[PDB]
Amino acid sequence: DSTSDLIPAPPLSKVPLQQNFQDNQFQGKWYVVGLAGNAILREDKDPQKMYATIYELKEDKSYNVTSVLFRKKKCDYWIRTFVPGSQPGEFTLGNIKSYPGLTSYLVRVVSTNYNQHAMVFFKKVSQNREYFKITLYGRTKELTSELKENFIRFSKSLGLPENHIVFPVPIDQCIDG
Ligand SMILES: C[C@@H](CC(=O)N[C@H]1CCCCN(O)C1=O)OC(=O)[C@H](CCCCN(O)C(=O)/C=C\CCCCCCCC(=O)O)NC(=O)[C@@H]1COC(c2ccccc2O)=N1
Ligand SMILES: [Fe+3]
Repeated sequence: DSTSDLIPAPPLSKVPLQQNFQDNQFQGKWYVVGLAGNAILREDKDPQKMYATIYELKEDKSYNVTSVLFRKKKCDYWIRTFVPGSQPGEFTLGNIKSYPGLTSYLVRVVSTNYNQHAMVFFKKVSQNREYFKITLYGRTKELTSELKENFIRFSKSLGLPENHIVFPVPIDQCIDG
């Protein structure tokens, strides 16, 4: 039992796709330099720590996806599989049945130069609620003012206000591996 109110997912027509997506070049570690979405909330009192997401291409060309976060003095690892979708740069979630209440999952790479930065859009339906987020990925933990403002502009263009747009604080634990 619950009640909740969410900013609606934008139509997919407002979400560009990186042209000529190169899956081999997108591999490796990305830091989450910026975070936005309808279930993302700024918390000034206990700000979000930076985490990292590693993309490894398997032999079948799906990604093994591992996220690592520092929490409760430990490194927590989350693993999922991204299965190539309708066009290059889009993915759906492998083994969706193993996740209760999850009926829909989409990933679209919005833009990337592969060696410094990226913006990725995620949309899912979980317990019948439609969630979305955008990640600003960094090859390093810091990015230019220009790339952060572009990320803000894009997030706002999808209906998100500033208090749904977070810039996680760089840390050293867990994510420098
Ligand atoms: C626990 C707690 C705090 C936490 O540490 N969350 C992290 C875990 C580490 C990966 C980053 N991330 O998105 C988190 O949620 O999170 C939660 O209880 C719930 C419910 C949890 C349900 C399952 N879930 O949301 C997952 O994300 C499951 C596995 C994550 C690995 C997949 C690859 C991640 C790539 C995307 C990325 O780079 O961020 N999820 C969330 O709060 C966040 C906020 O919005 C979303 C979300 C929204 C739309 C689409 C995808 C989403 O993950 N998840
Ligand atoms: Fe999540």
